[PDB]
Amino acid sequence: APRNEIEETLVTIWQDVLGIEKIGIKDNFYALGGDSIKAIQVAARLHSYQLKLETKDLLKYPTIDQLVHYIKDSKRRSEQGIVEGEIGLTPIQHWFFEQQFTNMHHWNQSYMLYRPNGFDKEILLRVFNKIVEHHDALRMIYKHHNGKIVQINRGLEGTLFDFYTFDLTANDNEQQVICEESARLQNSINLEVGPLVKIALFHTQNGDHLFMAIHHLVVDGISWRILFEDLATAYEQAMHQQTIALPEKTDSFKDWSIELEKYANSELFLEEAEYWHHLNYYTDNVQIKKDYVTMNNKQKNIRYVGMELTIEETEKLLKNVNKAYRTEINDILLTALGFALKEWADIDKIVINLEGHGREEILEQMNIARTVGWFTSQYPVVLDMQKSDDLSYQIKLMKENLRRIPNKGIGYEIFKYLTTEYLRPVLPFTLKPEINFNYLGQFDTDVKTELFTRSPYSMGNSLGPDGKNNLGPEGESYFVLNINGFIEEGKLHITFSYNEQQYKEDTIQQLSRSYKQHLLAIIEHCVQKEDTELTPSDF
Repeated sequence: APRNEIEETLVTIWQDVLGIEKIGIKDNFYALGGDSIKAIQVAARLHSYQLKLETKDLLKYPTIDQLVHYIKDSKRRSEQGIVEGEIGLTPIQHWFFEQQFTNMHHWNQSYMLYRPNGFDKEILLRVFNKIVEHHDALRMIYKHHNGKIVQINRGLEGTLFDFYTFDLTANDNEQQVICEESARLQNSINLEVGPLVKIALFHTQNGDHLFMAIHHLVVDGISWRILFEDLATAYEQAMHQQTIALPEKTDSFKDWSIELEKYANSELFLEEAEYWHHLNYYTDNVQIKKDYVTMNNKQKNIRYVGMELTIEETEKLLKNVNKAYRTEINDILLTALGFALKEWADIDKIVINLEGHGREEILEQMNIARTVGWFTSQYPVVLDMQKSDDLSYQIKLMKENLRRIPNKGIGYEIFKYLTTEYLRPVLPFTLKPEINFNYLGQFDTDVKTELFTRSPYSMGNSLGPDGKNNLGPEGESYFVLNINGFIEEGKLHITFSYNEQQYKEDTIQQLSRSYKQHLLAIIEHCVQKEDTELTPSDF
């Protein structure tokens, strides 16, 4: 496509994705609050103009004036039709079934949106019809054959979502009723027959609240943003009596899984095994002390402590911190975690599980930037606290740590679950970190639209481990500390999820307060340091 046209297209897209009214072509993507997920959103939006962005290029060329040259014409179309057939499990799906959770049909994410002027339920039914047609993985079922799990993408058959309507206009205990009724949706998924999508519409005095629960096997944080965008688009089309029409599909979860399994056994990938040998040298097996001795920890006993930053502090973190060492947000949040764990438990070395969005550019001819599915990656990161005091050293060390492996560590569970046994490198696949870390990113641009906003009846973070009714209460917890971060209403929230039987709340409160203090110190340090890097350090 023409340069000047590509420039105008990028300006439009960046303004929409970053939520900024006017963006100039020399404005820096990350200074404007861009991040890894917003880069994927840009790629998704470009796909609809038949343009292609390699998201790694945004890091290298972070202004429109630079980046325009690296935007390419799409040289291929993804499946636009109804995807059907068996699909191989992807690594986090193998992880899921390996856990053999009690009542594993109850293991969901959820969200609730709010429209003061109400939703038209007949329109919503048409919209969700289109959504489950368009986003094929939502139609998945999971069967048993020869004792082995078989994942199948249904076509347009059976029921693809359940939809319930509740008139609460004469209730004055709306919050309680919403929790009770939505909990019954959350625990009613049947993985073998479907649907995996459960929707409730709550009519109240202050307007309508739209609750959605989706089994985690077919969704993730990026996917929810895609669904919110298409809900808003479809609803607006229908409410104005226009034909419902969504953006072109990117590559199917089916096609992705096929190519991923091939990648898992490719020589180019196997060659990366040496980058993982460092894990074999973590033998300290550091176990954190608990307040109480306990066994068989279940979700019903999980609680959390939360910290938050101010809007002003969060703006610094999102717009004026990464420029110091050319970091991404995980570099900063994990450097804080290291300091906090050292102060809190006198820990000098510990392994954590790091979650990521998993939408890495590992496959040439694939584009999953607008695909709904569970793409999350996870891998072990060893935090090493040596210096202290030399923040420059500790930040640069953590940056090096997270770049010691390719593609943000997506390869670890690919090796673990997909690579054929003979070819599999000898890594410590038995490693089970006690601490999980997941930063989910920014949502305000996704959830606060012209059509709807966040529901005041939402309790906590519904996309995290503490989301109310998300997880079967009798299911086993699998982390001692489950640390989740996200931006909501302009503020960073970090939550520390723990087992009530394992720790006193005060003990976790201590960790959380320490984490905030170290994070604020790191933010202030980085704000002071100017951007002077010439060339990168990424893997």
